[PDB]
Amino acid sequence: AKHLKFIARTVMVQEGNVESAYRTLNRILTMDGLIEDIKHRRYYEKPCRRRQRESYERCRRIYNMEMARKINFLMRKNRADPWQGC
Amino acid sequence: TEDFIKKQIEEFNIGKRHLANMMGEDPETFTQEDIDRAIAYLFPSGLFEKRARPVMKHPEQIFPRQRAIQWGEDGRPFHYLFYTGKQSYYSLMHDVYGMLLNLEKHQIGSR
Repeated sequence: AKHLKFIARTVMVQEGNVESAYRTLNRILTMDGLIEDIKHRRYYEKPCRRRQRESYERCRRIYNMEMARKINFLMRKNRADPWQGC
Repeated sequence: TEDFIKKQIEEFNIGKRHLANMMGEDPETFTQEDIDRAIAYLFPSGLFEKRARPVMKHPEQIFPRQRAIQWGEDGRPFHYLFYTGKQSYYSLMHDVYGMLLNLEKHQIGSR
């Protein structure tokens, strides 16, 4: 309200591909967490539910990051079997 | 067992001579085809399954290939891959792998 307009969350379309512009804007909002924040703020998430969801998301992120680390670590071992037959 | 199969072969030779005598043909030039024809004549069976019909074949063709005992009197097995439980298969695999190693070092008709 008290800020200048058309600076925040504004993207400029390149060569007229408004679809690309909207994809870029959507990526920006998603990465900044605005889309998820709006979806969650539609209805009031009581503090206990909010805490449980935050804890669940933290555990999910820890597990996913560790599993991704394991996958990237073992990806090299997807080579062709060197000792085939024996 | 081997002695059993040997006795069966002796029985088969004697019976083949007897069947040749029965049919009047020459015992010497009596072939397996002749034996099959003679048996089919003497013991006519209309059973559809050919295996269920009377058969007088060589004991080699009749009895299944029995694997010989795989160790000696001292108890020591014969093949160094015996304890794999699949000594023949793994011997074949080992030989193929050796050939492949040698090949790697140096360098619509069948199914």
